[PDB]
Amino acid sequence: ADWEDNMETLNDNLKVIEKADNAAQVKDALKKMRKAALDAKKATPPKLEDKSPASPEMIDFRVGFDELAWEIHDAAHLAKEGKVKEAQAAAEQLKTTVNAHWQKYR
Amino acid sequence: ADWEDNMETLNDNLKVIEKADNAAQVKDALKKMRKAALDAKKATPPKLEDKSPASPEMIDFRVGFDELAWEIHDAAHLAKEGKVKEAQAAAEQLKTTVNAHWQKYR
Amino acid sequence: ADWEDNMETLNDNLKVIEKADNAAQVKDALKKMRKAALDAKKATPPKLEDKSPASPEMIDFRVGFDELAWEIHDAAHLAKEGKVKEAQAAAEQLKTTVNAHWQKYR
Ligand SMILES: [Mg+2]
Ligand SMILES: [Mg+2]
Ligand SMILES: [Zn+2]
Repeated sequence: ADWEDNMETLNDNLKVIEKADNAAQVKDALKKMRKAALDAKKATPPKLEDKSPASPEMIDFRVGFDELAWEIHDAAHLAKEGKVKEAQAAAEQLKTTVNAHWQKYR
Repeated sequence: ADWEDNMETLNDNLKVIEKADNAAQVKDALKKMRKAALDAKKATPPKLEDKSPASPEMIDFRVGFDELAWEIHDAAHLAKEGKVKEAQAAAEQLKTTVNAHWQKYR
Repeated sequence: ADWEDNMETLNDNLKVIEKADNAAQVKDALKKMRKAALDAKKATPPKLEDKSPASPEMIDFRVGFDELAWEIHDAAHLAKEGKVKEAQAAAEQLKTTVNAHWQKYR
């Protein structure tokens, strides 16, 4: 796919996570987030449409999505342990990371 | 690296997992699977031999092995929670992901 | 950022981990190690400053830091389970891996 839809999936599942009631919902939403982040690793953002796929910029873009995958992982750990509130709290910081990323590469 | 046999290693450790009797065997096979997935990140498959290490096709190859490493992780998490049979089910789905990769890239 | 400073962050947190007494200390230092390894994915090491960002050499350099992040992951899992000493042992081997990497690329 392409970058815009991966950002859309990320924010859709962040909203699911805020709205959720139990650990299972958070876990599934985080799985969709990790899938979307790994997918965005394959896309080229609008702002870097003019830069090479091997340019330093594209490397930092992909590594940023590896960092997002690892943060998602930690939140998924909280959700798998059953700590719904702590997972929701972690997801708020994930939202900070996602909105900043969308801001930069919009 | 050496793409050809990392696929062999993943298939053989899936054979190990299906045949396995205890939690320990599946975890060890999953750790060997993660090693093989990450290692395969370094190689070039046949289908991409005339392509750049940085070609978009090559980028998608490497990201696909990140996805495989993350799937393996979920399977290992299950085996670590004490859910040996749930882990073997996850491994069955890994079997579909891996042989899917053998086609297209061989 | 910068490669050698990432190496120094890894070495300092290895020391913190060996001297620590509780799971929280080990977890905090390993999370810092994971941050620094993922960051190092973004740098270019001295030995490869003559190579393309898309070179096979640079690809292997980045994949090695994916491997280091996964090993850090396993140690953090040990620390979360309450196995403080096993996490420290795992960290000693992380030190072996790090000093090998520091030698190869330097
Ligand atoms: Mg920095
Ligand atoms: Mg971890
Ligand atoms: Zn984990």
